Amino acid sequence: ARSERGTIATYDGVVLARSVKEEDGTYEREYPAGDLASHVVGYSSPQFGNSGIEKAYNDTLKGTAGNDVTLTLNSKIQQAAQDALAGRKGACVVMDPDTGAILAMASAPTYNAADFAAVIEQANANPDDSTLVDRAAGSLYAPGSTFKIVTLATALEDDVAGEDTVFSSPGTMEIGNATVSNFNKANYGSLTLAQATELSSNTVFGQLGVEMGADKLVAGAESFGFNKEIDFPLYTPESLMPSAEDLQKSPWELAWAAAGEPVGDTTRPGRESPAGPQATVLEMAMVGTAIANDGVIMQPYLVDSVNNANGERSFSASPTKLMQAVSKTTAGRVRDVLLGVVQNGTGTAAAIPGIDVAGKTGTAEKENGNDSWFVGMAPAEDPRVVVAIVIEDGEEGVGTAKAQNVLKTALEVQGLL
Ligand SMILES: [Mg+2]
Repeated sequence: ARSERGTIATYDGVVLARSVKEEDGTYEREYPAGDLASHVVGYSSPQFGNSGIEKAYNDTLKGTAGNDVTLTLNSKIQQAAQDALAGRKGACVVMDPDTGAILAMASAPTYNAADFAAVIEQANANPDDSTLVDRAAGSLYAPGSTFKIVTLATALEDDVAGEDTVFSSPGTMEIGNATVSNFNKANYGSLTLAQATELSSNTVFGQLGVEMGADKLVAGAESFGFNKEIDFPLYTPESLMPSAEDLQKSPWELAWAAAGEPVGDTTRPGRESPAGPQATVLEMAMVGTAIANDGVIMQPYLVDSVNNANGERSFSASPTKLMQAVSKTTAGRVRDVLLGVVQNGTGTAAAIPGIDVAGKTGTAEKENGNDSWFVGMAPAEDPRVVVAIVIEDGEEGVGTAKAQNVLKTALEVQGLL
């Protein structure tokens, strides 16, 4: 109450939170950037406590004045991510695949950071109001066909199949005594594995899952970070995969997991492992960074530096490897297939004039619609940016269309456009 709490600002210097000395010599917290990165910045209140960065870095911010925290976020990329989600429910994460730095992290619906108290009040009055939910880091989603990046990468790494391997792609087929179906039950005839990735065929990926088997599929997902607790300053639930033991018992569950749908029956007493895959948007961005960065996932980070009131520097982020998902050769082969998705497949809306874009579209099944996903990277040959976006209950392909705008803004900011 008595001393100046430190500021929180973006990497390009937009102040998200600061303390100003009042009339009576007291200090009050100000949030002068409207709804820019609201969920990330969080709030600090003697009534409501803390959340976001205000919570995670409370000790350094509190402090003699407290220390100033500089985030990795770029305000223009952050705004583009928020604009992509405007009027929708969902989330968007933009990362630098070479460092793990988070350039944008947005959730929708959102709110003005300054108005956190009123928003908390509304949440209490209406348990259905989900504005305060951190969807980018804090929520698990079914990734749907975006997860095929993991299945494909695993199949190539383990030599289960190659890009040229041919699979039947019927509209529906029985696997493990129930049905796996292509989107809209489309019959594509025989497809190479590359073509099946371009068209996003569930029946091909289901068969590929059964062929590789539960042990390999689960190990492959774990190589990309599933079932690992990943350290992060904001609450991030562990992304989940079933045990190999559970998937072994149901070829149908295995086939759907390979296609990104978590169909494991968790209503069944006695089930030992979770349904999966279930992932955060951050995790799906990390999957993208593995493909972009020669197979290596860098540790995601949000704080670039901390500086004292003196101006001196007490913390500087050091980009660091988290895990090697696949080999450099495998990553490159997958990246080439994902370029095909955008050039010739379901991802054409992600194309950007003058820069090659590679990525994977996703549809995740819901009762009366779908969640719409895109994970992609640009420039395709040596990416400088990765974007993951989910639009809940979205029109077909909307995730890809919105990702285009976010990627374009990132490339403009970086000078490539
Ligand atoms: Mg074969």
